[PDB]
Amino acid sequence: MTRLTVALSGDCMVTRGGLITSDPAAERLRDLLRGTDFAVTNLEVVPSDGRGHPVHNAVGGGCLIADSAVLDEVTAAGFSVLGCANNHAMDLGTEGVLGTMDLLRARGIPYAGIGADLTGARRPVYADRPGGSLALLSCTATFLPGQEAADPSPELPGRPGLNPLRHTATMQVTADQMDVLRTIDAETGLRARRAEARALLGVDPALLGPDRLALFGTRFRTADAPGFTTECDPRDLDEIARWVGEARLRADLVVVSVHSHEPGPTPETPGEFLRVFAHRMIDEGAHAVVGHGPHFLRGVELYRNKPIFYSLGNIVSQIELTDRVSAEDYAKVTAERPLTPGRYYDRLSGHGTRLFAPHRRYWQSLVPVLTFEDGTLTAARLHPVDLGFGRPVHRRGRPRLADRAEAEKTLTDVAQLSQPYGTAIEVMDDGTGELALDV
Amino acid sequence: MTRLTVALSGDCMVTRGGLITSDPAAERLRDLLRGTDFAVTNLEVVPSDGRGHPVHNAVGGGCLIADSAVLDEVTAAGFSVLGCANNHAMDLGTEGVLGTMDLLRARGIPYAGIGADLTGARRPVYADRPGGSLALLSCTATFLPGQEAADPSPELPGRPGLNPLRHTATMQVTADQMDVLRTIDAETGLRARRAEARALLGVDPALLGPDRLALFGTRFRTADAPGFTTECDPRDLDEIARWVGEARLRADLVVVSVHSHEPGPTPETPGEFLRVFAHRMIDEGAHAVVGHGPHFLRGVELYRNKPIFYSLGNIVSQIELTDRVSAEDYAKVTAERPLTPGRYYDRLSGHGTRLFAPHRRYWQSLVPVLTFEDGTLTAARLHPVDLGFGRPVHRRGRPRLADRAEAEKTLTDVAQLSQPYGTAIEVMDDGTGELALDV
Amino acid sequence: MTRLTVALSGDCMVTRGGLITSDPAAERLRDLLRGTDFAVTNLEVVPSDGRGHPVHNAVGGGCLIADSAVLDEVTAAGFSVLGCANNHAMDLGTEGVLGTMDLLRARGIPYAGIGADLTGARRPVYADRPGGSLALLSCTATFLPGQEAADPSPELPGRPGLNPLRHTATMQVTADQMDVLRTIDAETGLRARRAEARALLGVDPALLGPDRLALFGTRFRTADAPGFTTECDPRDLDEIARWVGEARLRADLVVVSVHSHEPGPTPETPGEFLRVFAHRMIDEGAHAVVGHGPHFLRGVELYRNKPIFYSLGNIVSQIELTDRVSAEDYAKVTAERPLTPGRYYDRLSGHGTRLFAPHRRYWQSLVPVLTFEDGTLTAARLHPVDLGFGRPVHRRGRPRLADRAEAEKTLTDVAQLSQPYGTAIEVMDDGTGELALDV
Amino acid sequence: GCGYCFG
Amino acid sequence: GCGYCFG
Amino acid sequence: GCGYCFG
Amino acid sequence: GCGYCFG
Ligand SMILES: [Ca+2]
Ligand SMILES: [Ca+2]
Ligand SMILES: [Ca+2]
Ligand SMILES: [Ca+2]
Repeated sequence: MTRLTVALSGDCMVTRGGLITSDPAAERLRDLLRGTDFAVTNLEVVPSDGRGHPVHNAVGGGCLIADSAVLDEVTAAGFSVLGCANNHAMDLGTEGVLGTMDLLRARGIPYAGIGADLTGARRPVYADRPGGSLALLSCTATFLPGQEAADPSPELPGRPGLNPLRHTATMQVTADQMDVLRTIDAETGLRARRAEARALLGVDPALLGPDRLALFGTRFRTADAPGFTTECDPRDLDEIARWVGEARLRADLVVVSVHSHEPGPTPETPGEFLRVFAHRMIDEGAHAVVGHGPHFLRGVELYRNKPIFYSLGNIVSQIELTDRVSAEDYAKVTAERPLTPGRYYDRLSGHGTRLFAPHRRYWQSLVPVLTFEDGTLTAARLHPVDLGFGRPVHRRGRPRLADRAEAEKTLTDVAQLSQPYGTAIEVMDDGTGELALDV
Repeated sequence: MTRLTVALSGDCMVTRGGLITSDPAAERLRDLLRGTDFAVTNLEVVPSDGRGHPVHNAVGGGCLIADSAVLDEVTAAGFSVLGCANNHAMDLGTEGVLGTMDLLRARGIPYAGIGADLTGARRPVYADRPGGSLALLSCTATFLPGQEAADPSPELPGRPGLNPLRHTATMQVTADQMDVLRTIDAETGLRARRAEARALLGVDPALLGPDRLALFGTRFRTADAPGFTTECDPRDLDEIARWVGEARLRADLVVVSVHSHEPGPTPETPGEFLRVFAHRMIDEGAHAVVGHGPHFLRGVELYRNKPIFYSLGNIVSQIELTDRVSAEDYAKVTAERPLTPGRYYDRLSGHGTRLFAPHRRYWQSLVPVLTFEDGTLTAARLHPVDLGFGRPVHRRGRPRLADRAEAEKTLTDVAQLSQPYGTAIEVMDDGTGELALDV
Repeated sequence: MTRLTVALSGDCMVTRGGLITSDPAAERLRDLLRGTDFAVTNLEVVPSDGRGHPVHNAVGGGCLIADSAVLDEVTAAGFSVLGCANNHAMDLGTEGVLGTMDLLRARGIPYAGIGADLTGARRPVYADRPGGSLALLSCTATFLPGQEAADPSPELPGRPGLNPLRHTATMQVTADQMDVLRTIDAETGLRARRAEARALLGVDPALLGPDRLALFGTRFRTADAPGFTTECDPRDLDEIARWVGEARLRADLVVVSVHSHEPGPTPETPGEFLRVFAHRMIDEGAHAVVGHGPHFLRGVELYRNKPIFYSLGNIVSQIELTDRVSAEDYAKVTAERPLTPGRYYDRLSGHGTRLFAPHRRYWQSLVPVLTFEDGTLTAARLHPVDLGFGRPVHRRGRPRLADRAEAEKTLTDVAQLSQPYGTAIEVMDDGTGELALDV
Repeated sequence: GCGYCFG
Repeated sequence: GCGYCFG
Repeated sequence: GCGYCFG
Repeated sequence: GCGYCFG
């Protein structure tokens, strides 16, 4: 009875107008997005009319701030529900994120993942249309500590911020490797500098057990063979799952959007904690999990007949076209004269010989279009997107439906990245495809 | 011809009124402070009328926020020039620090160490009186990364914050210890998770040389014997020194106030970088260096006939009396019922069996009173201060001149802590003292 | 692959509504402008809702201020990118220029040449459309000293203003003429009145060398034959060129709009500094240079296959219809009774016997329409515009495509003014034309 | 300020 | 704060 | 962020 | 603008 379509996409790093060019392949992407009931993207940029102050985000690759007019580019392109939790929503601080919420609400754009407090960032947003409703929840595993939103206390307000999915990494080391680490701790004098903390706290904060260790701000555990494990923060995982169970009661479809740069054993595999997280979301009743962060595609998994897109890469990539570069960002490039933004990005990438420009994986994208009937996935179309690899810097990063030859190559990539999950793909003559479903 | 007196003090963590009690020893401390030309303290609390949002400062021991009326307690007690750079000025974020500047300027209180941008935080403040002028510069080596102020760029504003003194720690390890660290890096799979960063940056960010290593967010260097070294950030050191040379041209006296929790080889010794910093300040023309942070006293050094007070501890200590505890602070204490602030601090310290309450070193203080004649130090009086060790929580932390017996014990402590620097002390019958000077 | 059209025009001095009349020739001008990808004009009027105060601009011919509704006349006529640097943008002071930026941004009108500081005035504006992007930079060589914008310092903000192209004039005089000037300086007592400046500065500010002289606020240089030379300010020239190289990296087309009233040896020739400036702009990568200021047409030059329009005159000329005349403007006309604006302009021009009304050159205009293919100029159409010479004051100044006979006369004028540059023109039956190109 | 400019 | 993340 | 700091 | 003035 109820039939709904959802378009998914990755990072929307838009800094300029004319997002949809006069290219027919770009206009057909807008037609595709505007033909769906809901079209989701990750707003990977701070739209601003001037509120807030730049934070030091060198780890994130600099500040990502744009004129608020780019929001009209996003909506006119067809995107209608925004995920906002990512490592850039806080690029203008708490005042910036409050400014973003003001800008989105005044334009009537449904959004999730940020809020004036932690609950508001965790909440789903409900997008209602004549055919039905979609609940979007948005969280991020990549952010600067402290940027997560905070709930109020009886005496103090909350803190505006993002919806966090924290996680811990543990280094598994052999018993002899652990002994050397403790020896380094004692012999360098590092242990001596915790003598004060021992008296105040009553014990050494580095001793978590005789086979567990916290040194150099890292977790070490004795194991038979060296290894590396990651685990979700239990409180974030339980709380996000809690809100998914809430959203499932109040919407036809529940989509969880999660930002995650963290790599697994290989750059193309997701962190193990992310896979546990995605499984939990569907266990709690989500109909899809859309991931992003790495700026390249990752595999697709079908779990209990619901799709997990571990990374849809970038749908818009205009980092190097930003006109708002902070002083701390400029300082990362030695210069014998004050730099303009474009020259700064040219020197930052070594005139295009490093960073994202040389590699083609950073300029292919994918827009899945999912069809649900009463919550059952009945189709998952795959539309490869081309972002213009090798074009001049002012042209690349704008999305268009890839031509047949490039779409087939992208579809092969997705199939190969999805093969470890048992995912199969049917391929159309035009280079588009769709997931093979059990339903 | 020009004769000026300066009172120095450590952390002023004031959260309640009645700072100066009706105790004659407390009234005599106010008389002492109000009898000097300048009386400096470190404002270790955010005075607030409600502007800003609490930041997660668990490392700093929680948020330190108080009614703005405490500023009238500070000035009525006799303090007249405030240092504001410390690990708590940013407890209410950028909006909070702008609110503090508003509150201080409206009350006519000279302050340094915070600003709307980096230059404003680095600037000296000039306090002018009929007998002469003092320049106060204020910086902190202890703060959460990102809390430092930022200067504007051609396109973006600055960021309000504190005046930073950053520093790096390097672990010296033997060549065989270094080999084990690299082996752990490779065998755990940690090196494999940097494969992406290798292609984007062009090289491994962990390889700083074949005898240098960045692992686990820590610096390692091959050395013949294990060790531990710290070094000032060259840019912060050159810039603060730059402003000291500026201040020396425009004031009779230049005082540098530096917040530093970082311990040396032992808890009572300052970090080596702090000692290099203090020497540089006097090399550049400062007349005194006043340190604070650890909440206990550290030694006193005479360098080129100018005093360095590596830590004057606390002059006011009312952390446990704060009425503004954030939600993230409350979460550090497991509770089967919502907690009031006082009960929260009782459970946080294990009902007084840990943290600062049991140890007497955290409740002794020192107020030096320095006399300069044409920039030459001619006297350095030492006035021990008692903060009420063992008194009920609502009474301890308010300062008074220690009685003779306790003042003598504190003076012995200062002499012993200052002995490694060759400092000698003359002792008066009342338990006060003064440094032995070469002039 | 990329094909873009740009309409160019001169001074838009609009003060009334109904800019496009019901005349078919006027409606066809709007159709022409609205059929291009970008249509540039020089906003030679302060649109205002009341912010700011009138400056004394007698040299500029009085204040030029209009209801902000005229901006809707400009955009509805087809203009879509505004150049704002000229000798009238500052007619309401710094508050007025901030009010203009507010008005333009609220209407979504891209603009360049003014800003809250010098960098913002120098920046290009990027106008994005489906077919491509154009970067507009706007500067002016004609303005009252001090009206240029200023960048901030560590302690003080910038100053809102215009993007300047300063220049110096040097009078070449014979050695005997130079001796008489020095003699006049000494014998009048003028040199005696610089005796104070000699002691304070250490030397005579009038002695720049023995063959160079600064007298009467003018530069004199000894030369074999008398002459007159002009030179761009090296800092303005290097900085504008710097921003052109930046814009070329981020847009398909870069257009530099320069306001310049300064005459060359004859009124129709541009100042030599302007020609050096225009050559530099194309050397740095600009695709066109559009000039304005003199209120009549100047020649057109092709340089490295890019067009330089030294002056497109006025596209809208309604000075005498302004309803906002300042008190200092009124004072230039002796009157035995308070004057209304229209009567003031009638008396200022001697009831139409002087100023711009009697001469036909001030009421002909030209709208070039340029076609670029991948940055290569492939067509430069010339559309003569008639501004209604000899019509009543309330009708003249509104633009329409000139009829055949008048368009041919205007095209002859452009050809003759462009002949010294080697420019040739093809002429259509309707009186429109196009430049002969080498491509 | 124009040296050797109307409207 | 990223441990073992551009743009 | 303190590496090897209360109040 | 001073013709033939500091501070
Ligand atoms: Ca990201
Ligand atoms: Ca502290
Ligand atoms: Ca003009
Ligand atoms: Ca004066």
